[PDB]
Amino acid sequence: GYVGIKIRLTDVAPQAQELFKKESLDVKENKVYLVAATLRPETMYGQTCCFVSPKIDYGVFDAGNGDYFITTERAFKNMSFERGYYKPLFTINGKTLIGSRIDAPYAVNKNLRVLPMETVLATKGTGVVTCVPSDSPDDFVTTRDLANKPEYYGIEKDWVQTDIVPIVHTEKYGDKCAEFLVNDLKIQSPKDSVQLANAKELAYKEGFYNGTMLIGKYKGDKVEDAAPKVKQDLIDEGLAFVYNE
Repeated sequence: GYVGIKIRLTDVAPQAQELFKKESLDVKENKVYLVAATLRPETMYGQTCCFVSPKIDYGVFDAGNGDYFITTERAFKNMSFERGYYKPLFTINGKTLIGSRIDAPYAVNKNLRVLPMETVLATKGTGVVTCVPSDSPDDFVTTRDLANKPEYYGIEKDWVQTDIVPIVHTEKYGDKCAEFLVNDLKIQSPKDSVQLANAKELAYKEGFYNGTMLIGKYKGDKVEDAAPKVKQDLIDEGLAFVYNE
């Protein structure tokens, strides 16, 4: 299914502090992670934030050994099966997390934050979405929408990094395939679901089968060869795990 990426919450947004303190959860001693599903572990170098949804109430679940996972009930269920209902420690709306600072595995970009995405599926994945605007058309379009409507989304405009670091070279779409595809397909909105599904498949196929890594341990290797190795490295290093639905 997916790789679940453990994105560490390092500094919680002010609006969330009372909550975390009320529940005796300290993000500096305890390891509290947002668990974001991805199909493309090799793109984790290019994370520029992570996305949660204000439309979702997340559970905070005790995963064991000092680790806590922030995700939907449904996804936590699926992780544990690998009870029928798992009670969280507490629940938290995505809006409450916005602006929190995070450490995302392998990301070269610094000072990452939790940002909103209005199209994140609750019924698919974990409710938390990795953000790699160089290579994910959805991510590129949401990033552009955030920068254009910061008041709507409840963010600082300068939280959106619009200066993208290339991580995969393709001959067909350049070094930032998502930018190329979104401009060339004239995709206007995060809500353009069918168009974005098409762009995503194009990006994934060209990137995976014809891409070359520009960064990390496997720099210069084909994505096709690198990606399972990046996956295994993340898993061995405790930064990720496999998530099936």
